[PDB]
Amino acid sequence: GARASVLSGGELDKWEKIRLRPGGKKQYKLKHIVWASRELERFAVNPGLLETSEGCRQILGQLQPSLQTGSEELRSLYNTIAVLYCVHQRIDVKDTKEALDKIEEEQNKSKKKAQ
Amino acid sequence: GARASVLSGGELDKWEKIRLRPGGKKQYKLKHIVWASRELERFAVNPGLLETSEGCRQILGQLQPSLQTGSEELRSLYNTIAVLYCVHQRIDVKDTKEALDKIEEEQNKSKKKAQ
Amino acid sequence: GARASVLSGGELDKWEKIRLRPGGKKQYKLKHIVWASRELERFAVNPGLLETSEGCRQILGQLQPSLQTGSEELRSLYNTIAVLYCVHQRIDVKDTKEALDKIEEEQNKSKKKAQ
Amino acid sequence: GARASVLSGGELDKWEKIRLRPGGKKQYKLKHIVWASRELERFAVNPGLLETSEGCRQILGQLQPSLQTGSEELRSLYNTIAVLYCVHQRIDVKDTKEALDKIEEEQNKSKKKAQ
Amino acid sequence: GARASVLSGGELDKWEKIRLRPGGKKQYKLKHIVWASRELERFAVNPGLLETSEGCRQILGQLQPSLQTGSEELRSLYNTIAVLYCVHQRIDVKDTKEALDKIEEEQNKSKKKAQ
Amino acid sequence: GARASVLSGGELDKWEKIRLRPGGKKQYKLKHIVWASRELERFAVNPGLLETSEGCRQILGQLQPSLQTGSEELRSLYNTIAVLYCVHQRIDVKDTKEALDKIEEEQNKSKKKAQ
Ligand SMILES: *C(=O)CCCCCCCCCCCCC
Ligand SMILES: *C(=O)CCCCCCCCCCCCC
Ligand SMILES: *C(=O)CCCCCCCCCCCCC
Ligand SMILES: *C(=O)CCCCCCCCCCCCC
Ligand SMILES: *C(=O)CCCCCCCCCCCCC
Ligand SMILES: *C(=O)CCCCCCCCCCCCC
Repeated sequence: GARASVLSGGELDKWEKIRLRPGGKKQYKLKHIVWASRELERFAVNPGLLETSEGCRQILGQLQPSLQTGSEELRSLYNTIAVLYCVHQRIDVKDTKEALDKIEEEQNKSKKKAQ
Repeated sequence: GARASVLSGGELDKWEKIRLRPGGKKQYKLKHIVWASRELERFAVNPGLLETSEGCRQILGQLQPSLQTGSEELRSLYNTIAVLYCVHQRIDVKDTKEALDKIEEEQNKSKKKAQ
Repeated sequence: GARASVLSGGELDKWEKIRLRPGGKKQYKLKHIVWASRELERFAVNPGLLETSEGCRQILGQLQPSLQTGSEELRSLYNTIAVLYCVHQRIDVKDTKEALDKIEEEQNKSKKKAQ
Repeated sequence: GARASVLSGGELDKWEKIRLRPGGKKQYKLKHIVWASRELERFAVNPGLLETSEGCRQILGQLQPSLQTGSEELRSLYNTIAVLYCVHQRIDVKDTKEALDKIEEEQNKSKKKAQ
Repeated sequence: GARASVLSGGELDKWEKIRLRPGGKKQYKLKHIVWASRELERFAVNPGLLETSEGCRQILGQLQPSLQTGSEELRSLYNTIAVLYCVHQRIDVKDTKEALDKIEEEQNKSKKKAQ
Repeated sequence: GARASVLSGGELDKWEKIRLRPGGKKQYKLKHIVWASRELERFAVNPGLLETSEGCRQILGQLQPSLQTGSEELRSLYNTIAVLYCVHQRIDVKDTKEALDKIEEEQNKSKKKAQ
């Protein structure tokens, strides 16, 4: 229906604060958390993966390489899955952009220890 | 009232499975998650700490040393906070006892790197 | 209600004899044994600890360091728990003051064998 | 009449648990605590000695050597005084037999330091 | 009821001036001095300790280490007890934040002469 | 009118206890705290100085040297300002005389480090 699950009380507060973009006027809302869950199940991917910091990582991994080959439907996903994942880990970005940079750098560190 | 928050969908499934004791017949229920939250706020500790793997650790830290000096009210807490914490981390114990051993050993490892 | 439990027949006799203070005119009474039990349960500490020489020691241990930081509510406790403990051990002080000195010295002896 | 005195709240719980024998179906009850007190006063020995871990030791000392020369009336005493004494000291035997072994061994240790 | 006691005439003037926060619009009022006194007595700590520069120090000492383990109820306390203490000592901060820094540095100085 | 200000709740208790003289039967009362405040303002000195341990010192400093050249009106002042000051500092004298000795000795110590 429209209840909490993916994000807890504390996460919800920050979530509503985070904005979809750095230079916008539309904060994040449950509409985005559910909008992704629906598109997820469509790709044979349960929405529960978003409720777990581990499940999200698995999703971003498939969408990562499918960022250029993927379509708009995939783009939006990476946006939500990003801001959400950051919440489950620790990163408390203000927008969806900052979340992309953080996750982008974290991957660059592993490159040195996984080349 | 009586909804989800501390434990997500996936965590809820396992939670209901976990038993309060190894040799008992009373599985875990929301009644225990809320019963603790109430006692928490009483000690100037918000119940939200339980909804976060980080908050729980902070609680178990105070109850740890207060296991002998503390009263029954504290004992029950360590029981719930344990099974719950294990869920947020990764440990999927079957009872409350196993959760105590796991958390007990994890602390023994740090002793070698923090003596 | 108002029966015996913490102190036996023999202990009761001495208890009623012991005075709350060295220079006073108000001997000890069950009112003080129960008055403490109530404040104990409030701190998550069962009143039964007073019925056992072992339980008392555990209480005085927490109130010991909380003698300066603690409030008046704690002071009164240390007073009763003292006269009572002395009864369960062996010390048969006449007032609450003497009980403080006895327990104070006993701790000084361990300091030499636990520094 | 039929109230508490010799055994406190905590001791009462364990007392009712302890059985008169290892292979029996008759747990301990106040009937046994009073039954002994009556026989005690008969031997010029106050029943209060049972309410004190010190008094009990004095009793078991006289009945110890009078275990063979004594009659059945003495046997029953050593049985109750045993389970009771163990409670006041620390030993939490399950039956009256275990209590005899514990007290029997404790005496063997002194033999090495008192021969 | 609602009279003066903790803060004198001169202290009252400055108190009303001091703000709860550096970037806010809600100055300090008796409501905060009493709000703390109530929470104090709850922790077995008399409210009079706030009326004395010595009593405050004793309070901040317990709340100091309980800043992370403590709950929101404790946070607010450290806020009021801070601005108040500064008044009794000499520090005339403008907000509650400045008071935290002053007391924080003062403790750093002792570290060099108490390590 | 006739309320508290210079002395807090705790100070008031001790104040009422302190006596104007060592061998008298007239304890201290608000009448003396106000009686001085009135004479203070007369000398271009605000009564608030008495509500502050710092203000008092400034007063005793002027009356100190004016103890012989001053009149009876000044004598009474030094008496009240003394017992009061001792309260704000720490000294808990029983009479006004003891307060004079304490403050007299404290000044003798500085003489060695300020000759
Ligand atoms: C929002 O309310 C979340 C619930 C998701 C819809 C559940 C639909 C009801 C479940 C039982 C229907 C299955 C029919 C056999
Ligand atoms: C269970 O339903 C969880 C909700 C917790 C109780 C909230 C009570 C309602 C909130 C507003 C009342 C405050 C009055 C100004
Ligand atoms: C004094 O008489 C000591 C007894 C303590 C009060 C016990 C109250 C009665 C116990 C049963 C009531 C519980 C209701 C289900
Ligand atoms: C059980 O109720 C324990 C009480 C023991 C019996 C006491 C009998 C009453 C005491 C006063 C009677 C003495 C006659 C002068
Ligand atoms: C505000 O007016 C501060 C006063 C605090 C309340 C005091 C209540 C009255 C004191 C006597 C009542 C005790 C009943 C025996
Ligand atoms: C005792 O009640 C202390 C109060 C001191 C007297 C104050 C007098 C009232 C203040 C306003 C009057 C000024 C006239 C413009």
